[PDB]
Amino acid sequence: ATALTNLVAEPFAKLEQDFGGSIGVYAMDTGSGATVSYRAEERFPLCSSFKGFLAAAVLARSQQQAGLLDTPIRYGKNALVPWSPISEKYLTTGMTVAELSAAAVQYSDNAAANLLLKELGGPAGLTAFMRSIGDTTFRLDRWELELNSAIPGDARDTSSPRAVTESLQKLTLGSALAAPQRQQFVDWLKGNTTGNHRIRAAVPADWAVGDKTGTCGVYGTANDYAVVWPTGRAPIVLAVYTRAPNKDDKHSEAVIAAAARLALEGLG
Ligand SMILES: *C(=O)N1C[C@H](NOS(=O)(=O)O)CC[C@H]1C(=O)NNC(=O)[C@@H]1CCCNC1
Repeated sequence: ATALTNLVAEPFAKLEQDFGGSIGVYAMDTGSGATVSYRAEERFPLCSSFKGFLAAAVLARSQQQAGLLDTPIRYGKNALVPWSPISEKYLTTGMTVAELSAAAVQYSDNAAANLLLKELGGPAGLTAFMRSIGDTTFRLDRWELELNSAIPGDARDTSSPRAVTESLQKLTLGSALAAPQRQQFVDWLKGNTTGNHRIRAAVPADWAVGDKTGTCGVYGTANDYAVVWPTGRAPIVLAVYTRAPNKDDKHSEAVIAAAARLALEGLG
């Protein structure tokens, strides 16, 4: 007999009831192949969460272009947009691709993301990268900060929890990247600073987590995806995305953490 997915799903529906919006979740146990899935194929805005995949695309490019990560990007004052706390410190010198990648992932730096997008051929180049690993759902169409509009019914700048989880697994645990690049992606995710109240809040403190968050600031739209390494166990990959119908519907980090907890608890 197969899983009773109605029973797996029920607590997400109650959670999203109180939240006033939609919650989408996919979780993969790479030990058993067990999954938990709730609106897992619906589209949600990526917001800043595309930046993890951007860092992976940079790493892929570095496989073809020796020393790419070492390359300085010396930018002007018009690179600087709000929520760029690292790239704003280094206007007088520039930053390396590696530093920009770390800042995009770990501080969600907007200008760093835009600079790296430019290096990879814009939103379309990142999307092409995702298509190269078999992700047909992911799309990045716009730049920072327009990509955060999160307009209900707009497919631009969205993915699904399932596609995000599958692509994250391929890139962090699978061999989609060479081993050095894969470990670098994992290390960047593990050093994220913005995720303490989201998936990480649902995970025992002695288990390593890498994650990337997103918060569009409108339409109750926010998210997190992660790899979790339980001690002496196969890792778990999961994604939690939210959205809501009114522009002034609040996002909730507590709802993300609660959903993560329901997904992690429900595996296998
Ligand atoms: C990403 O979604 N970002 C970047 C930054 N860090 O948040 S997170 O760590 O990724 O969650 C701040 C949130 C956000 C972002 O760029 N905010 N700005 C905006 O989205 C504009 C203002 C608010 C309305 N949308 C446009």
